[PDB]
Amino acid sequence: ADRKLWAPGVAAPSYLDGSLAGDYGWDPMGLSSDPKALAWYRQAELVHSRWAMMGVVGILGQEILNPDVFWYEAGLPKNLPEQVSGLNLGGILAFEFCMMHYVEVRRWQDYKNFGSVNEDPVFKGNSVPNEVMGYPGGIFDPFGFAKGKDIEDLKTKEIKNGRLAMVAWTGFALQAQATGKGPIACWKDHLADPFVSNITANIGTCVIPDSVDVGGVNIPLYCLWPGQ
Amino acid sequence: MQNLKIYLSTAPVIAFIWLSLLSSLIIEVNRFFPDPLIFAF
Amino acid sequence: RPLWLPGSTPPAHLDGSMTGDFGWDPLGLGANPEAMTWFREAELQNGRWAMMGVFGILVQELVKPDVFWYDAPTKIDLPFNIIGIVAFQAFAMHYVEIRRWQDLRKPGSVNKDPIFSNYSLPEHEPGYPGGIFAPFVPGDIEELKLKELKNARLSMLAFVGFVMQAQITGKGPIACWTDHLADPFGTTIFSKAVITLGGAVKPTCQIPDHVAFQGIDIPTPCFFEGFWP
Amino acid sequence: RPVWYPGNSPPEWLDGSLPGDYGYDPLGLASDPEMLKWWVQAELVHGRWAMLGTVGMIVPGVAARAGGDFPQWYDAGKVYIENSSIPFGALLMTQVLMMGWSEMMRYYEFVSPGSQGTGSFMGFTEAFAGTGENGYPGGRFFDPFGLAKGDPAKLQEYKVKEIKNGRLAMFSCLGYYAQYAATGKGPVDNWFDHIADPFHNTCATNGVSVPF
Ligand code: CLA
Ligand SMILES: CC(/C=C/C=C(C)/C=C/[C@@]12O[C@]1(C)C[C@@H](O)CC2(C)C)=C\C=C\C=C(C)\C=C\C=C(C)\C=C\[C@@]12O[C@]1(C)C[C@@H](O)CC2(C)C
Ligand SMILES: CC(/C=C/C=C(C)/C=C/[C@@]12O[C@]1(C)C[C@@H](O)CC2(C)C)=C\C=C\C=C(C)\C=C\C=C(C)\C=C\[C@@]12O[C@]1(C)C[C@@H](O)CC2(C)C
Ligand SMILES: CC(/C=C/C=C(C)/C=C/[C@@]12O[C@]1(C)C[C@@H](O)CC2(C)C)=C\C=C\C=C(C)\C=C\C=C(C)\C=C\[C@@]12O[C@]1(C)C[C@@H](O)CC2(C)C
Ligand SMILES: CC1=CCCC(C)(C)[C@H]1/C=C/C(C)=C/C=C/C(C)=C/C=C/C=C(C)/C=C/C=C(C)/C=C/C1=C(C)CCCC1(C)C
Repeated sequence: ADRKLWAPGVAAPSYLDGSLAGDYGWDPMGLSSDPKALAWYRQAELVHSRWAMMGVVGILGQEILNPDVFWYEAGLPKNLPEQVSGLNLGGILAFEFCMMHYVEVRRWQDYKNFGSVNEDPVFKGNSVPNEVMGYPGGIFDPFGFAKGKDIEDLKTKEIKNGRLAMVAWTGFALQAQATGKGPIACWKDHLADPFVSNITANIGTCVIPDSVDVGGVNIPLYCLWPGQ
Repeated sequence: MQNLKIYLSTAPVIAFIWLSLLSSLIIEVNRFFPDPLIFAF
Repeated sequence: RPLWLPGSTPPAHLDGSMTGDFGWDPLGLGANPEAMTWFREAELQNGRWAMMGVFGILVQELVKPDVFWYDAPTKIDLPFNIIGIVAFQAFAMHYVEIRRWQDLRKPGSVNKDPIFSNYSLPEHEPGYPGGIFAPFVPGDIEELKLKELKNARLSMLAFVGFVMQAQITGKGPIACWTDHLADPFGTTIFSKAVITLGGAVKPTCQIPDHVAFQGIDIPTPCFFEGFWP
Repeated sequence: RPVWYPGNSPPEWLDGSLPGDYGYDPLGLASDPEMLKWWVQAELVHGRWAMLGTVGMIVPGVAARAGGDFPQWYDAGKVYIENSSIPFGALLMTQVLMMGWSEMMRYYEFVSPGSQGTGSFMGFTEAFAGTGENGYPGGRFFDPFGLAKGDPAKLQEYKVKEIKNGRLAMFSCLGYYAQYAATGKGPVDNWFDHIADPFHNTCATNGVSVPF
């Protein structure tokens, strides 16, 4: 049934019912269709929503709990903590790749076919339970709720919080880019003197260096819009 | 392409094309081997 | 059945047949029954030389004296020339092999011992000569046959490591073994090169060209340095 | 079928089965059924020389970043006969001798597919016999890995890749020529020049393509 559609008068597209989680029946590009695309796009919307939700919290956690270290940088082996700083990022990235390349390929193949390998290799006596394409959690949910009680309602809260992040996190990347300020910092500026702290100012300046090199002349930074 | 060939096979076409192959050739033979009065070379 | 990719969908022409078939054909070379039989020998041949080869280098270094393997000079020295050996190498392997190669193409005709007759065996499997070649038979089953590939297919894959590692790292196989466990986050040749937009670093080959052997050039360059990371 | 310039229909004569047939004949040069099979080979040949030409241009270029002293594809002709050791005439006339043999052999299998592998060229029956399609010889020599022998459904799927990779190699190899005549520098040099300062290295800034 119509929950509430995004614009007041609109026709929900045919393929859009509201069977999925946060459906408002908004696909004006008509891009999702022939649901083999929908399944694919849904996966991205999830995966993006999740990394954003972790991202947004991780950025607030950085700046609040580490007042220095302007967030948008954080990468180069200066801001790094004491135990690190001398782990040679080229060896740090090495440690990451083989870890993510497995898990992601592990997830991708479980999109191709479905219910195919949800089971542990190695010990191979055990598996994650049934789902629909991207809701695992025998292990991935240890605490067992969102099983018997309302499930899709928690799914609904998952997207609506996720979509908020993807936009919010995007705000981070463009704010920190033009201002040169962490999220809670540029917020503090606004509350101080809004009329002159507004986006009206400090546009036309990306205020970012174009080199930012570590072990060489490396890593060109192309900003976003060509503000000088 | 069927009918474009048959037209290119008309009498005046070949008469033009094939003389312009002699004419060109006989012109360029005189470019590299100029002034040939007698066959002496 | 178990597959190289646990969720995969093995190609049509390859199902559960050959010893140790996990369903790996990006290019589909096995769809031809004649040629796949040929390729079936090569996998054993390349495997069975590499296995005996990779075990060579390792023993050649750790228990043995330590010179990572570019060496003509040895402590078995050079007992009979070189061109002496290569002379005998050709005729040796020539008989050894054009003999076995014929049991591939026209099977069974070779089983007889050429001088007298102890023969060999029935015709068996073209790439698994029984009898005198396999007296001991440690495992009793073709489980051991599948057990042979999975070793070799690793060793061949392992051998390429020895080349490339000994290209730029300029050290033997087990030298860089211990060198990694000491400060692991260094020396991945992941760290050691980048090539991002803009910046490109590559480690230079630690082995030179023109190695002097008995007054002979022997250019021996590195393997496609320009495309290294 | 996904034709080029969507919304039209293919020229009525070719809708047929050809690898990589998008219905593009805007001057209608396939209108002669006898001639079409001659163009289908013509493309296949160019597509195959393209794909070899492109790599032959890029690799010596890409090799030059690390050093290793090669020339660019242009003025690699001189550099060889600069150092010479064999005359230019002997080389170009060994071309025409050996090369002309293949082509004039490749031709009479197109004319009459039966011959060329009947025999009596040093034996070699069935290696040259040809597999029956226009530009695909198949066989022992031209096809050492025995591919295009097993599953045909996989084969027809290569024949599409070969063209589509060929049509791109041609259209790129038109770029190597044209962007040499303007910027006067190697293909990978340009691939770095535009990846370094994209803004002032673009096409309008070569001063040739956009005259004033
Ligand atoms: C929707 C329509 C629209 C459009 C098309 C634009 C377009 C533009 N706005 Mg704009 N704007 C809009 C709506 C719009 N705005 C609205 C609704 C607002 C809210 C009030 C603003 C508020 C606004 C501000 C506050 C500013 C702009 C600026 C700009 C320009 C930035 C271009 C740029 O970064 O070039 C990159 C390069 C330049 C602009 C350089 C031009 C200077 C000389 C003549 C050229 C030589 C410099 C060189 C080429 C650049 C690199 C070197 C550098 C180190 C200087 C661009 C022309 C900015 C501006 O003036 O330019 C940044 C600026 O400060 N706008
Ligand atoms: C905004 C966004 C997507 C917006 C997409 C939109 C609007 C698409 C809309 C449409 O398609 C629909 C809906 C319907 C169509 O009919 C119409 C259109 C219009 C086509 C994605 C952002 C997605 C953003 C994401 C996923 C961000 C993830 C960020 C992460 C993981 C950050 C990590 C770090 O911050 C930490 C954690 C620590 C730091 O120190 C270091 C780093 C590494 C930088
Ligand atoms: C790695 C290797 C092959 C890897 C091949 C792969 C992954 C192929 C995959 C595919 O084909 C399939 C599966 C299916 C297709 O759909 C897809 C492709 C991609 C086509 C061969 C190495 C094979 C390696 C071989 C044959 C080496 C033999 C020789 C040795 C070991 C001798 C060594 C010595 O002589 C020295 C060097 C010095 C002396 O001092 C000591 C001694 C050590 C002993
Ligand atoms: C073969 C080819 C390139 C071959 C490259 C070679 C050999 C490499 C040579 C080199 O390595 C050497 C020798 C020496 C090196 O040191 C240097 C070089 C010189 C580089 C390009 C073909 C290049 C061919 C190209 C680009 C053709 C484009 C044609 C188009 C678009 C035609 C379209 C139409 O015909 C249709 C399709 C249908 C009609 O109805 C409509 C129209 C429009 C008529
Ligand atoms: C969200 C966002 C908005 C603004 C920008 C952008 C639009 C691009 C987008 C950014 C997306 C992201 C996350 C991009 C990722 C960027 C980065 C920095 C990726 C990683 C870069 C650096 C890496 C791996 C490692 C570098 C270290 C190198 C080489 C070498 C170090 C070393 C030295 C110096 C020499 C020898 C020894 C050794 C160890 C090799």
